[PDB]
Amino acid sequence: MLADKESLIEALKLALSTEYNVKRNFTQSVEIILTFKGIDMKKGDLKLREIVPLPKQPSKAKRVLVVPSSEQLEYAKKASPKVVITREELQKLQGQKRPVKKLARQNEWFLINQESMALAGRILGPALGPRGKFPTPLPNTADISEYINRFKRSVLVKTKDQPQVQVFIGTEDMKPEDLAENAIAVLNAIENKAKVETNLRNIYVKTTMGKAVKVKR
RNA sequence: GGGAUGCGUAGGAUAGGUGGGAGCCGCAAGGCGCCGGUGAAAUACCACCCUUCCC
Ligand SMILES: [Mg+2]
Ligand SMILES: [Mg+2]
Ligand SMILES: [Mg+2]
Repeated sequence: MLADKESLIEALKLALSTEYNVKRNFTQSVEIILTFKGIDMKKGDLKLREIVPLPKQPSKAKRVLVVPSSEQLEYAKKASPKVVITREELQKLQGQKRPVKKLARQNEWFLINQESMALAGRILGPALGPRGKFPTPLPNTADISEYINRFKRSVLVKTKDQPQVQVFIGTEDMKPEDLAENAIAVLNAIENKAKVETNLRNIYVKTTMGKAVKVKR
């Protein structure tokens, strides 16, 4: 454990209080920020890249891009993803730097049918890689609706070259208990992949534009 | 810790990074951002992690 429901709820409730969080012209998001000490990057001490489905659904859906198959096309549309790219539309993207880079930047997940895995990696890959993103395969079944929905509420817990973990934990209109639970999920995904309880320095939580609040331990 | 600092090319520009982000400051006017665009990467705003210097 890196934290506990109670200390997290304590911090989160404080991060959402008008004291630490002024009101804005949009529903802000809540973030979890974990920093680490004495961690050796080149040794895989804190190498992360975990897909984490949030237990308590936020009022803001994560942007998902989906490249289905004729069969899945309609089911994909149902899940109402950020954008649906048919296999034909994908081919036409080859060579188009701008549209591809846009797609890579304004989308969090890229779900590709196994038949377009190669196509997607060549056309979207070079744009996803540097952005810390990547494509993930869709199941071969026809109704993908649920899979997409799952990613519409999944966050990426990854590290690149800094001893820290920054993740979207939900929106500010949620109950501290719920945010605390998603925080747990993110936390559990870190522990699961690496024992860094001793390297942990601090854990902050905050709204998109509110003051950071350290979690007590 | 507080104040500074970071100059290939392209990008109205000295882009150290990353997460949040569709808004931010302002009575307003207006500025800034998104958008559009360039790029390997995007920039307001909120934060966290760095380089170098000062205290
Ligand atoms: Mg440069
Ligand atoms: Mg970003
Ligand atoms: Mg910056």
